[PDB]
Amino acid sequence: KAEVMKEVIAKSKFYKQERQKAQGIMEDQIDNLDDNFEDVMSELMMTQPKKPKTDLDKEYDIKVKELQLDKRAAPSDRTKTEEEKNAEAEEKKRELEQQRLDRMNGMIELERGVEDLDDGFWENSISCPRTHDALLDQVKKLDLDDHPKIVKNIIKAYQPKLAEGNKEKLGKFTAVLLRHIIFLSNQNYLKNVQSFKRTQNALISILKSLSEKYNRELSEECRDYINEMQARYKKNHFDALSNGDLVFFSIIGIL
Amino acid sequence: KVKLAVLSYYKVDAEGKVTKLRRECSNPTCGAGVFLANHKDRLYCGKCHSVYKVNA
Amino acid sequence: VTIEDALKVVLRTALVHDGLARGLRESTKALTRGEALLVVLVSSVTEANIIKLVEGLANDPENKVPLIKVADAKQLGEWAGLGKIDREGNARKVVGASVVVVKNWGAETDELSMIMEHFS
Amino acid sequence: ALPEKVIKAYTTVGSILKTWTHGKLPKLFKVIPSLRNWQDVIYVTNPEEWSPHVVYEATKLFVSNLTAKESQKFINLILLERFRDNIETSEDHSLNYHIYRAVKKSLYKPSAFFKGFLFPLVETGCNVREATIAGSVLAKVSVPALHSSAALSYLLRLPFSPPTTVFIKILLDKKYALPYQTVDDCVYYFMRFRILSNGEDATRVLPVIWHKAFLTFAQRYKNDITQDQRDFLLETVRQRGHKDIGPEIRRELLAGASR
RNA sequence: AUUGUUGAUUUUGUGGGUGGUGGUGCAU
Ligand SMILES: [Zn+2]
Repeated sequence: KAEVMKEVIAKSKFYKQERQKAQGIMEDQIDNLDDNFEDVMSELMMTQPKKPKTDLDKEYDIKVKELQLDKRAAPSDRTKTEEEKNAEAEEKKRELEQQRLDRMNGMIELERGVEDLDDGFWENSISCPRTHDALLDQVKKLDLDDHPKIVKNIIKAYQPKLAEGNKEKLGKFTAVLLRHIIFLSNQNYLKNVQSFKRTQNALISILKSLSEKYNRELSEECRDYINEMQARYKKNHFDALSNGDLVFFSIIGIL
Repeated sequence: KVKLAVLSYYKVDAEGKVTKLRRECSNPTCGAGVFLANHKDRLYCGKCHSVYKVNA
Repeated sequence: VTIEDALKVVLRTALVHDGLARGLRESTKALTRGEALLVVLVSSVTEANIIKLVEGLANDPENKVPLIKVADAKQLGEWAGLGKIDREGNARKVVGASVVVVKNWGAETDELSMIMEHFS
Repeated sequence: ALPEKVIKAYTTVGSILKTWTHGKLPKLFKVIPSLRNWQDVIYVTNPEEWSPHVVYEATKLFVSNLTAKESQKFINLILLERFRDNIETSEDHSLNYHIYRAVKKSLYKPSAFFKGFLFPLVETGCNVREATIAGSVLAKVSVPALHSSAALSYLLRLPFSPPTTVFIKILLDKKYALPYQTVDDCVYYFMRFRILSNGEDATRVLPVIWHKAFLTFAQRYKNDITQDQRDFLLETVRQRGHKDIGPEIRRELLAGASR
């Protein structure tokens, strides 16, 4: 066996040097051909020769432009059977509930545990408004019932696909939208309770769709409100608290 | 990136006469309209990759 | 049939036979090679040097090529075929073309006779 | 004939190309596309002895530099022939990995590729294995919708052959925004297979690949056909429908809205 | 836009289907 191994290793080395030698001669001629390139190319240029489409080729070119003149159809995918859709929907529901049970029992998604967090804790045209005031200016002249219309348009006018950076703008708009929902609740609405009911829930529905895609921006704003409200409570106590603060906690439960 | 590089190649006088500021490649396949890039020591064709001396 | 309407079909017929040079670079290359049969140029070109260059080349004594005047580059680009078509059928995402030069007519049409007659 | 000094030089180059595997190609080789008589120069470099590595680098060089009309001849005379020869001569009838990349690089110029590789192949007795290998190359690399639609319109009008059906299926699978003229041609191609006066195509036996291609068109372009066309396609299914694929085609066609 | 001069073939942002020159047996 060992003798057979030594022969195999010897043969492999024997071929490797041959390939390397083959590569070595390979570069040598290529260098020679490069050196003799100018001499060769000159004679070719001295001997360069002096200066109808197939009917099939004619047809293909004709097809290309006529297809260009034509309108373009949209593509579609296969329709899943109702049983498949129900099976897929049931599977997604089963996965989501299982994750909820795990999170309930202490599963933390960085998949850590609550015990980990307890280390050292005790020892120590349409404009997209980047700020809440900007949204008010855009909706300043509109009626209360028109707010869902303008808010929805801003989302449509700045979808992610339309241009670069729209994700960030919509992300901030999610934070701005939340402050608007809380802001309206503070304002008096006993005069037009029906109108306020049609706008407040409608804006919440829009916020839910945004939160599905931009929970991170919403999460940052939500935590900021908690700190701001805490700071106001330190000074004014119950006078800081308002109806919107009750609304705000309700929205968090939804989203 | 270069903008309006074609404009730089040609100069138009007040009477509308057009003068070529760069030499054209002699390779027939390149033919006319193929212009040699002017380097310090050589003239280079972008189509044929041929090299010519500046004062040839 | 207006002259502008005549050019619309004429340019499209040139496209079907790959007979148009689109762009300043290809237009200049076509003219200097003697392959240019007709020149379409835009009046609203911001840089007058472009107008001077094509006018001088199109007016060279060796190869006198007819020249046409176009108000807007965008419509010339639409004739050049740069833009694409919608579900509605209207042109969208159209690209402005400052200069278009015809190399091959492709097919003889009455509209080609009219534009030549206008120049004569 | 070329100068006798040149033929020796390019004869030496051909020897290098026979066994070339990596590194830099000879400088004389790289300037062949510029030459007017590159067909003669390429002949002395003995292409059918080019190593698979050379074919790939050659395809990059010539497709980028040559004109559309000339790049066609390179694809048709060299790449296509080498593609066919390798499949025929290989023991397992597979295609070498480097040649497989060469076809992809030729596809960078869609006009030359379709009229130089695809149409000549299907029109010159293409076999099933050749179609499948080429179909995979067409399946993986991106082709423009406009050019792809023109090719699809081309294949649909050709006489029916299982090899041609494969290319028809691949283009449909790509999920292009087919122009409505192309969609009408797709309907007509499948329409001509229904029994009525008609040619043999009505009575010709249909492999599964035809049904799979017909299913794909139903799956993707059901919403882009007229109601009258939908009736004709349904008329085709009842007459020529497959045992298993036919019911699914009927489901997809009925689920679509008329344009 | 982009290729290596070239001309819309690409590049960018957002979505997004795909196991496939896959094997292995079975039934003319
Ligand atoms: Zn040259």
